[PDB]
Amino acid sequence: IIGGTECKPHSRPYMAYLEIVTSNGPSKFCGGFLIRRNFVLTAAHCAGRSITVTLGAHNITEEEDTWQKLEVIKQFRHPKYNTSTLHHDIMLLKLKEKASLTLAVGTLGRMCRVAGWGRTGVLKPGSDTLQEVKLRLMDPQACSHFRDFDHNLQLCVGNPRKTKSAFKGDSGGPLLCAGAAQGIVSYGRSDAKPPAVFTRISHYQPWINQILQAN
Ligand SMILES: CCC[C@@H](CC(=O)O)n1c(=O)n(Cc2cc(Br)cc3c2CC(=O)N3)c2ccccc21
Ligand SMILES: *[C@@H]1O[C@H](CO)[C@@H](O)[C@H](O)[C@H]1NC(C)=O
Ligand SMILES: [Zn+2]
Ligand SMILES: [Zn+2]
Repeated sequence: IIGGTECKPHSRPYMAYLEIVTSNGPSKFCGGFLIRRNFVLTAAHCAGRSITVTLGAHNITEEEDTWQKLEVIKQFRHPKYNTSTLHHDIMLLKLKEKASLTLAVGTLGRMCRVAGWGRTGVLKPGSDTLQEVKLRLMDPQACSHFRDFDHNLQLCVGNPRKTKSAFKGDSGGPLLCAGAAQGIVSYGRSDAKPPAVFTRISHYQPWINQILQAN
């Protein structure tokens, strides 16, 4: 998160910190959010050979009683996910067991908010702590320069005159507008100049319901 502020610990209890394991490289990291006690939503580009989810975290370097480290049994990447266009960049993760509900862990031109443990600058490392930033929902023409941007499938997010943005490491985090999840962090420019492109959740509701009933 670039240009955000540190959250009060555990004030976003649905936030999930994902460690993504692959066969041929070191761990990668994403965000995500708990939507059922045994399901996390995140970005499809966060798929890997295996994933571990940490719920209840604030400072992810400092283990505490609020932490629930949970195994992911199965990944459900959207079947239409396309690595060339980044269309349908959404994935459900089924947890091996249902998470415990605690104070710190629970399920989930207008201004929206997005949180994450991602980089706080183009050249800066991932944040130790959960950060959040407020971003402006833009008209789709603001994202025309992303040639594969599609207004039906995606939101255009972030005033180009501000430096505020989600960034690397924030993948999969929910964009909330009026306390309701509207988007999921997907992609943006490598130089972090806003706006960025978020998945439009509403488009994926039937598919999400589909997976949630089948598993
Ligand atoms: C497992 C995460 C892989 C990393 C690797 C990378 O940064 O290229 N990653 C990652 O962190 N993001 C999110 C991202 C990347 C960049 Br560059 C800019 C922005 C984002 C989100 C955003 O709002 N801007 C990715 C979006 C698409 C594909 C890979 C992505
Ligand atoms: C996070 O925790 C580590 C280890 O306790 C500590 O070194 C670091 O200062 C903490 N970061 C913040 C911002 O609290
Ligand atoms: Zn705590
Ligand atoms: Zn679709």
